[PDB]
Amino acid sequence: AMGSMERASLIQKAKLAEQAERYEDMAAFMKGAVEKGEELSCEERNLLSVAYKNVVGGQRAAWRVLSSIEQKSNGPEVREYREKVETELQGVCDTVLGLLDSHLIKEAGDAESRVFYLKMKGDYYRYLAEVATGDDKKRIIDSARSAYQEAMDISKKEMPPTNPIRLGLALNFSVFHYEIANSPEEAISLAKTTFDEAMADLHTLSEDSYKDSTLIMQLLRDNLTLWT
Amino acid sequence: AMGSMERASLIQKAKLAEQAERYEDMAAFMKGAVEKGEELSCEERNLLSVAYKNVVGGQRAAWRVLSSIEQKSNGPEVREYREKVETELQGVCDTVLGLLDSHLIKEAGDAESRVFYLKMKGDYYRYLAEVATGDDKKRIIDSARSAYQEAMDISKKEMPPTNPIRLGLALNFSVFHYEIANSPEEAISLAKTTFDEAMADLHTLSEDSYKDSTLIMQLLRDNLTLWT
Amino acid sequence: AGSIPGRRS
Amino acid sequence: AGSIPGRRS
Ligand SMILES: *Cc1ccc(S(=O)(=O)N2CCNC(=O)C2)cc1
Ligand SMILES: *Cc1ccc(S(=O)(=O)N2CCNC(=O)C2)cc1
Ligand SMILES: [Cl-]
Ligand SMILES: [Cl-]
Repeated sequence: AMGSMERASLIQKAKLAEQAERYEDMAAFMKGAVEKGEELSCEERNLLSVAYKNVVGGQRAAWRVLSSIEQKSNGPEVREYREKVETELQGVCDTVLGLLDSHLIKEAGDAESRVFYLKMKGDYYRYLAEVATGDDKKRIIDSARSAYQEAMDISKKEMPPTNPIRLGLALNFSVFHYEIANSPEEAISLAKTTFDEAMADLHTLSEDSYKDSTLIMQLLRDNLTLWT
Repeated sequence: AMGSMERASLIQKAKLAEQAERYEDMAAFMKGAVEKGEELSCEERNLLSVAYKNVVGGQRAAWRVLSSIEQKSNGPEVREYREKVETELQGVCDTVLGLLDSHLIKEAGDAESRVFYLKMKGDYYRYLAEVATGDDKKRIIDSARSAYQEAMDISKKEMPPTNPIRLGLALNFSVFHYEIANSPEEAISLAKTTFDEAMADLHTLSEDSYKDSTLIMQLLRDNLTLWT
Repeated sequence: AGSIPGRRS
Repeated sequence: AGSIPGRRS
């Protein structure tokens, strides 16, 4: 779709689409930018992630509304429309996963980029798992777990415990344990250890880095308060 | 697109899409329902209007963000992307206008339905006028004015001054005068006369009708406070 | 200047 | 339980 537009113009337009709250456009611009074949900078990776998180976030919210109505009802219309939204959501997750597999992850050698993309891979398999039913659920769950675990292993070797990507990875992997894997104790353990190890490293940070890390720490604490 | 789905199923799905905040889907379901060729009930007319007002409202908000960035900048990217959003917006307005012309207005004989559709026609020409430049602007402005004026003439003959559609028509025609036609004094006059004539008819209303009419009266007052 | 929001049935 | 909102650059 975007093959005739310059990479730099796609990135420029993704930033404008964010300002305009046009997240489907933003995601299509950033897909086009990935498909140019070059690696993404830190800022570009964040544009890609913001675009798709907004698109899939709206789909997930709609799927949950429809699934709730369908469960209460238990004609074909509610199920048919939940299925339509579900298929669209799955298609977006498959598109993101396909960008990561062709070829963002394999070309990502620095820890910052490789962890970022593996966290994305865990997230989009987790969104697939949210709507999956049965044994399909099992293999999809294991794919999320494996991506998050590889990201965790790299992050713990290569990043300080306050790094925001390391923190957000741990947060989202703890949500995976709590909400998807039926492992609330593993979720609580991971959130507590992550919080405590970040706290002990705050003294090393500038004022601005302190603000970035403490914001995500508060999200870990907010989950611990809900879970305990 | 929706030719194979039953009318009643399209209406059912439009209501689900509203609950899910899936307004593009809602608009496509209600377009499909209109294209079945039957007249719309009061509730169905409101579903059609809500769906398109949400779709075009998001487009207008994005167009204004982009137009503001473009004006401040005065490469081709901001203009190109504003043009893309503008063309999409125009296409949605043309789709709504085409439903009204084929064949909702001509089949609408009761005052309630005919006024409702003529107000819509004025609104969607007004949204076209917001993005139009030059003499195109003039004919588009006159098309909005003519639709609103015909709706006004019917409403004043056939509806009480507290009727919510009559009130919302007058509100939106006053915005047309203020924002599009460069006639602020006509806007203020219309809003004041509409408010005063509704106030004098409130005594005739039930508690629930009173609440419906006074809500729109407050919108007229809010504009008068901003304009005076 | 506000028109009818018109965005909720 | 909240994940990273992740919706604003
Ligand atoms: C998954 C995730 C982790 C951290 C963040 S963030 O700290 O809000 N931030 C976004 C902007 N640029 C960054 O490097 C990190 C968001 C998502
Ligand atoms: C254009 C317009 C006028 C009035 C309304 S409303 O009073 O909010 N209402 C919507 C629900 N059903 C109605 O008949 C009127 C909205 C838009
Ligand atoms: Cl590399
Ligand atoms: Cl008729």
